[PDB]
Amino acid sequence: EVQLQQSGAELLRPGASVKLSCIVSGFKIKDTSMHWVKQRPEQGLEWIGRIDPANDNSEYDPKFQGKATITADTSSNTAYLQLSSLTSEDTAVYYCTLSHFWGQGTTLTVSSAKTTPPSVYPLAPGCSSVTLGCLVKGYFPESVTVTWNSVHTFPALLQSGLYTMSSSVTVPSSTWPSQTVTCSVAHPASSTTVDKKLE
Amino acid sequence: SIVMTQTPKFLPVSAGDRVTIICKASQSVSNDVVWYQQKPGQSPKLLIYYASIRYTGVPDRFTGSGYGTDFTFTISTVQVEDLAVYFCQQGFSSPRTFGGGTKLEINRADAAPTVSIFPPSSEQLTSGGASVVCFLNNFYPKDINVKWKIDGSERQNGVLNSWTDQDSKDSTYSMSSTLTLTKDEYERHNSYTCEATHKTSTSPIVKSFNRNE
Amino acid sequence: YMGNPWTEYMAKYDIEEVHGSGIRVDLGEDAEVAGTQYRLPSGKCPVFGKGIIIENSNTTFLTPVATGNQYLKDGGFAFPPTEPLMSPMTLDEMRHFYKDNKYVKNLDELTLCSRHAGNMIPDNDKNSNYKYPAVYDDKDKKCHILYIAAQENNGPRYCMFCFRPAKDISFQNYTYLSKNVVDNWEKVCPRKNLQNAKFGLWVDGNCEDIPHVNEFPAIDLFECNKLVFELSASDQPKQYEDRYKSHGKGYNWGNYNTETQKCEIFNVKPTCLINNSSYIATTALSHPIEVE
Repeated sequence: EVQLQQSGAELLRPGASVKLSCIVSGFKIKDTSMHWVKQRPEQGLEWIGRIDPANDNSEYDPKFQGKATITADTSSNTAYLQLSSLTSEDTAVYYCTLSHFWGQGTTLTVSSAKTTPPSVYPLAPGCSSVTLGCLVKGYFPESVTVTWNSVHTFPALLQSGLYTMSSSVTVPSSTWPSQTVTCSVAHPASSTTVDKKLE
Repeated sequence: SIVMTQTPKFLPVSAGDRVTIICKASQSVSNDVVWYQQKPGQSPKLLIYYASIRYTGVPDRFTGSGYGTDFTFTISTVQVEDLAVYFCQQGFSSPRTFGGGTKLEINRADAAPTVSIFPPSSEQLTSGGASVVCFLNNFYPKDINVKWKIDGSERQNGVLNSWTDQDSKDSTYSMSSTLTLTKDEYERHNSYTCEATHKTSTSPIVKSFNRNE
Repeated sequence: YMGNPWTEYMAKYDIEEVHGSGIRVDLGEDAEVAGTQYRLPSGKCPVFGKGIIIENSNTTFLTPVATGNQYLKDGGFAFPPTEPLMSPMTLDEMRHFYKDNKYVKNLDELTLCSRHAGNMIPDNDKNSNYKYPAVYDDKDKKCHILYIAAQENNGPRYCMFCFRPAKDISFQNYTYLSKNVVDNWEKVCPRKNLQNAKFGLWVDGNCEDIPHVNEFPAIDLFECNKLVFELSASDQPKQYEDRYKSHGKGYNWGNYNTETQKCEIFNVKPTCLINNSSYIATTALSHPIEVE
């Protein structure tokens, strides 16, 4: 079986550098060019460059020369993107491709802001369908998962330093609080899980 | 550097309409043009390569044509599943430049928002802050006005709005309006009102609470 | 006497030399995957019209192997639909996939399909010289990589999958391709059958009859090519279940008399043609239908 696996999400400060990996299993890459594509938050796709793993012949968009370095190794069937002089402009998803097949992307966040555990505040109405929610404040970097064990997830806004997001749920008023519902908030960077029971 | 000018940037369509996207190459790129579909949160997937050849598994509604500079992408009849951003790319010369993209909006019937207001939680005022959050769920179209009232006044400062992408199921929008202020400001005032104006109604949808109760 | 003017023309019919493995069953090399020895196809020529009949089944062998909750018997022999999807892949998808490789992008469709299958790494074992075979379909222009490289399981003892290689009418646009299929098979390997031609041996400035021939009825050329295929070089005997490698030795050739409807089959390499207007010259490798 053929698989494409990109390295994990990276949080880095400005002025630094990063090596992203793209591991192909079950397939010899030498015959196939391998491309890296950049996509900034809510923006378009940008071709960084590609490598011919046979010659190690790599080319670039002139915009990325001296910022992007694309390498490949046919004995490990792996491609790499090295990014120099990191900058908020470099905050993006980075896709690797095995020819015309695309990876799942690697999220890069470039910021001097440090990793912060989220605090969660329950949203209950004041004293047929009933709407509840959780307000997720004071977390960094971007990436919070919220599940309820009707459902809306509202994009995070950069609230003067940290991130502020929210989620809502709409359940029958006969099902609450007859059988109480909970929101669980996962933040993988801080490695924290928090369960808040609505009352 | 070959520029690929993709038109239009934004395209609203009803489920069943024809979608026509055009991509103009600044130099000759022969037949080497691919078309991609990127649905929300996913990797782009290839639909058409060499300008006109449909990839296996790609629905017959999707078609591409053109040679030289003038390339066109057609969805014969757009369906609900087709909600995505679409890109041309040329592969004939390096850099292999993408078009700027075309983001589709699924056009549908008008729907009034379900507004709900929420008091700042007690375990947030212990932290030293108070955020009044208001959800406006399941509305269309996207044009919505939200005005906050504090004891009947007009609150502009400390308001942050957040829209969602069109829903995967019902093609509706949802947004949260949050009034962020200090627990000292919140304790001083009593009435907090969430007022929502939409084109579906002339009188705005009002949803408020008193801190007194 | 005359020197042989058929020499260059007849080179592609030296199946022992140009193909060098079994035809009906091709398992002429061994290779290890993860500490385990396997037999695999190693023939240098495409086998036109060959596929696998699964016995007691309606499912075609080009169907992906059973995976997930599927039982072995409901699937076929092909690579399963995982992503990125390497099989099945059309000619143009393959050309596009390899577009930045000057050699590979310019290969003919059969060699391209064979090289594409050869890029699959079995169990991701880079120590392995094992490479999967493939079947190319002319109608759809599809390369199907085969996960199952076995070609025959015909043991009456329990005849799990029971199956045999065949040139079925529904396989006419198929070509069976081992990892070893050569770049220049068009110059060096058989394809179309030869009208107005009968294989013979060059003896004293003349093309003489093949001295030893077995004769069977065949209503048309396709039936004759099938019979030759059934008797051809084979790296396992029928109904079984090293000296088991044929190296392309077998009953690989047939002279078809279109008028008496006789298929004349032999196991010695031909060195000339007799021009007899009743005859078509066929090979186990050759297309079952096409004539030149």
